[PDB]
Amino acid sequence: GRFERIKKPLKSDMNVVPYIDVMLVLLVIFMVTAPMITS
Amino acid sequence: FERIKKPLKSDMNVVPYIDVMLVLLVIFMVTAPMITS
Amino acid sequence: TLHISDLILQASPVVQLVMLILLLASIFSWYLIAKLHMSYKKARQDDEHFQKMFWSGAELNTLYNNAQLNSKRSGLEDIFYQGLSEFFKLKKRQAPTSQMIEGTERILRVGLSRDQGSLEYGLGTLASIGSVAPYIGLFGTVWGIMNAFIGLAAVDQVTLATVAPGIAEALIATAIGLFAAIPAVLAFNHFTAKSESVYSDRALFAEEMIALLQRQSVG
Amino acid sequence: TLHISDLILQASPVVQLVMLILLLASIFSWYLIAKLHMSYKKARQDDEHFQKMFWSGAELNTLYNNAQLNSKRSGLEDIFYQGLSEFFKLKKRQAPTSQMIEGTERILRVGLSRDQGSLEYGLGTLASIGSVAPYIGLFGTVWGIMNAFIGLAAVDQVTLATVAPGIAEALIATAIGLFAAIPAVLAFNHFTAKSESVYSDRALFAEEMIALLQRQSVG
Amino acid sequence: STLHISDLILQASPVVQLVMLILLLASIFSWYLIAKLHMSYKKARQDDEHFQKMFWSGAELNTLYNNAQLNSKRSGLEDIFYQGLSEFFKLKKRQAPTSQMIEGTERILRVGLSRDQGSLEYGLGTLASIGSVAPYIGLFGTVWGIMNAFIGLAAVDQVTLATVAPGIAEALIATAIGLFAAIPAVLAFNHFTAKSESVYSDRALFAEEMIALLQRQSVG
Amino acid sequence: STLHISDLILQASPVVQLVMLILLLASIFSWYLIAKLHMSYKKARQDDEHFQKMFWSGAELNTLYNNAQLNSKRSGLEDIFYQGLSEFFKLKKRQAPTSQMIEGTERILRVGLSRDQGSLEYGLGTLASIGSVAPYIGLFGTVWGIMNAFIGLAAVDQVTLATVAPGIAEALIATAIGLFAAIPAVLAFNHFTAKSESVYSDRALFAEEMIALLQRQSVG
Amino acid sequence: TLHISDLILQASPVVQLVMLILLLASIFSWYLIAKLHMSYKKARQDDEHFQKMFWSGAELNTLYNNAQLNSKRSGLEDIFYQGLSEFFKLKKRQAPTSQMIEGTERILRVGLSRDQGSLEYGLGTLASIGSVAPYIGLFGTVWGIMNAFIGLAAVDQVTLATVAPGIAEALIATAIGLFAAIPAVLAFNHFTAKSESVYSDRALFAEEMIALLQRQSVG
Repeated sequence: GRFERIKKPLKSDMNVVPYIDVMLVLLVIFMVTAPMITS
Repeated sequence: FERIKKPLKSDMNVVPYIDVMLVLLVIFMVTAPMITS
Repeated sequence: TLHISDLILQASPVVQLVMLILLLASIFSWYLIAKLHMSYKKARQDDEHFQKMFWSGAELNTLYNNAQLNSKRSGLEDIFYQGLSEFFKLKKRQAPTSQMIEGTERILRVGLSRDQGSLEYGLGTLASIGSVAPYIGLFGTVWGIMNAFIGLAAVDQVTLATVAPGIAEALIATAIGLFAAIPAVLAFNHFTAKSESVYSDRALFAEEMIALLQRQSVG
Repeated sequence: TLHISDLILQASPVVQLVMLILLLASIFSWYLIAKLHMSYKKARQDDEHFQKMFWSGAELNTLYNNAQLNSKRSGLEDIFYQGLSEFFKLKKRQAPTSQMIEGTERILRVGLSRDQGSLEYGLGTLASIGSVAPYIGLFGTVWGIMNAFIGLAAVDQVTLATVAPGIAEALIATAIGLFAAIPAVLAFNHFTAKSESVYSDRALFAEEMIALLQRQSVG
Repeated sequence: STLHISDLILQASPVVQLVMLILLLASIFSWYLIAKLHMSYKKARQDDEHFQKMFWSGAELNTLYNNAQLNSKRSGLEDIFYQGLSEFFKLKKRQAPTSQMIEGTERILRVGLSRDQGSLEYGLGTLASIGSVAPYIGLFGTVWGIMNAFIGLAAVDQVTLATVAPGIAEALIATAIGLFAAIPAVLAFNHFTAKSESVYSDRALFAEEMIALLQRQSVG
Repeated sequence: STLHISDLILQASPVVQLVMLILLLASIFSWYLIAKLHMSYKKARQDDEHFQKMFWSGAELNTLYNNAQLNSKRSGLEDIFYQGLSEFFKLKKRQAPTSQMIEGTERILRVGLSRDQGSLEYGLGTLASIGSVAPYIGLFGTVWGIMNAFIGLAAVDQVTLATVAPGIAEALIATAIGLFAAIPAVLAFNHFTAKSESVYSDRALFAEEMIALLQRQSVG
Repeated sequence: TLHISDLILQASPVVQLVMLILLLASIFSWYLIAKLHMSYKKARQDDEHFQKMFWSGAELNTLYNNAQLNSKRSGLEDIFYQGLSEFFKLKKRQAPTSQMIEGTERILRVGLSRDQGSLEYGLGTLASIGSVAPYIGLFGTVWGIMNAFIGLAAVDQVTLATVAPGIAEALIATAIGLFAAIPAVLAFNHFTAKSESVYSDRALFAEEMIALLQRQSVG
């Protein structure tokens, strides 16, 4: 309570869930299911 | 000078959104060769 | 001609156990939300009542007597009474005002920590449920799909009519997991925000109380 | 425009409830972003105005009197007026200089904390929205795939029409989830950063004020 | 399906097999830590309540100091008490005023509390790391499994369930083992950090009441 | 790379073109600000170490104050020293006890140090915003591109994959450019906030050693 | 007939550059883990050796002379030496005990901050690698899917065999991405925990130092 580190306090960010790889996954699903269902 | 607010130690995890999406990808890639018109 | 109940009643034992755990977790979470909401409403009402009673301009000693005569005091009344009672405990003895102010600060911090700990009863429980419900549901989904595929992998050429409704039973695991995780996450965020607000208000009142005590005590 | 407006209707009632909640959440989040942006801009303008007024070299009691005449004062002109007020409330008394400065410290800290808490009105709501919306979007997608598989398990010859609306529900649910979840998290992060900047500026100004008061008090 | 999941583990890809091996070792390590920390915290709670009742029985401080001398197996508040008031004696053998007397005593209490609490939360950071990362190792496993499934699909000219089955099997088993090794770690970490905070709060309150009692004895 | 990327970037949907243009401008702005703030940090570090060596070079303190007087372009820690010790002498001219003098000097050093630290990391928040916003705006661009590609065949023609593939190929440029403009931003943000932490820690430790020297010389 | 290294060599240059960067990042992360592990092991060993020597019962001035004669003074020994150098410098001139203890406390805090900052050398680099490597893997995945679509836009009739090698490249990109983030996140977490433990141990030793110095000073 008296000998704490001398440093600038660090602030965390609310982690955002990555939708980019979600969209890649949807494109993969489309690519794998389209040729069978369209013909 | 200090702002008056207490930090909380318990933290929550990110939703397994990618895990569920890869499960759905597995389901679709296994179901695809089963459908025939 | 398939119902969600028809999926729930028959399934593999493992995914059924998973769905049962998720339902119990959801019920427990709702119970905790109701109880903690009632507690926070009571705490806020008592807090506002004490603020209006304190800054009304009444004598500080008369507020101490009002605290003495009250027995059901829990919130700002109770911590205020502990602080002031310990302060007069050192007025009836002889000691410099500086360390009395430090002791009043110490007892106010102890009181705030005690009441906040007793106030946020099961907030960590909501944190844990909201953090692990989707994982348990996804494990149920994985186990259901595994059981479906291992049961139907060598029986001739399987048709969609033979594999679809086991995939449905697998999926409902993570569906129930997310349904039992939405209230937990919502209530955790909302209630930790309310907890921060209440604690900030209490700390500001504690600082103003020390200000008033110091100003009247130096003379 | 009309095609999506068609496919959102004739959906399963649960997924329709999902899109309704996410659209209302998105609208509420955008309203909060606009209001918080306006509030922070006004706070910055008042901050800089009071900065240039105070460091102009004017006499201190003149600034206190101008704080007295103003009734719609807010921000630093309030917090200033508060802290220096206690200083005068200690200067009418024969309190020592160190205790005087400590009391002014405490009143300035209380004022800063209270006003900054009153500045971030609905930021916690943005946090809750940005933390919950992905969960609801995933729940909608899972339920859409559920309904697709239930429809598939009872038609035998699986056409495109028997699997179309489940997949359509899943993509619409996940799209609305992304659309209502990303501007909440981004605005939360940006506005927390801006709030920290404002608080740092205010704290530095309050300390400079303490420095000037101490240097004037020592004589 | 306990008869066939073992076989699904055997002819999997070597790298994904290494993934499940790491996850099983992580799960065993986490369960070991949970058991050991639960036993330690139960013992700490029992000793805490025992010394609380043995102090507030109504005995006198010198007698409990002698008890703290003779109990060589002392731990917890015993040792905390054994240290703190000891320093008090070490500033009463020399003439000293009560102010820095209590200052030094409370300093020793704070050092003892911090040391014992650090010794109490032994490996819950490892539980935090496991519960935070094992989902990502499972993610790596499932990505590699789907990758192998697509490689096998590319090699074969005609699409068949017999071609895509083993890669999806590897992916699903990797994800399942990741979740099974992640969930208990998170539950244990939350429970045990809450109980650790409870223990620390109780110890801090005891230290404050201890310094208060020493002050009231010193004035008396 | 390949001329196919040139073909895809020289023609696209107009709002997709706008998104690529804004991401390219964001990337250029981020690179410019990284270069400028790197130069600023390097200059600040060099001046800091030079004055640290000059201060601990055994020189008499008032001589250093007079050097601060005769310097015309003082900056960084030099101005910090100057503000702190000038306010110290200003409280020494008026009759003040030593404790208040040290407290005032400490407060002016802390205010000045926070001021200079804020003035140092000028565009760090811009890197934070770019690294947080770029990939999601690129994702929005690519989603609008895929939706436009599908609606362009809402008149059904045929929604076969071989026909809609170029419409997604054009669309993925948005998210590719978003990630390309986001990686430099996040990398520089992390490295530069680490450097900022280092600089702030060094300044604070020098300020504490300054207070130690002033307190030591005060008692005589 | 499609080995993994065959698709590594049979690759578009952009994704190949991505895997090259990620492999170099993984090697660099492993090097930093090894170096920081050696540094922490040496620091812990020196700490425990000095604690055991200091609490052995040797006279304080003797141990101070041993520290001054030693020219290495790695870690906490240098902390002892700086603290007692300040204490003896303040004791040489007439000074109250309180001021001596306060100065020694401030120099010990400066020493601990400096040495602990010097101990955690490359931890920020592991943070950056563990936070950014998955995004580079994501960029590789996006480029792989792009190239798969470009290749698809040429073949007369699309099958699964004409799209599998593209998706395989896009997936091995993010597989390598995830492979370069596990050693980084694990090491960062474990090593910041160890850093906190070491700093807490040093601070507790410094407090015991202050206790001993005050006890000898009071007499």
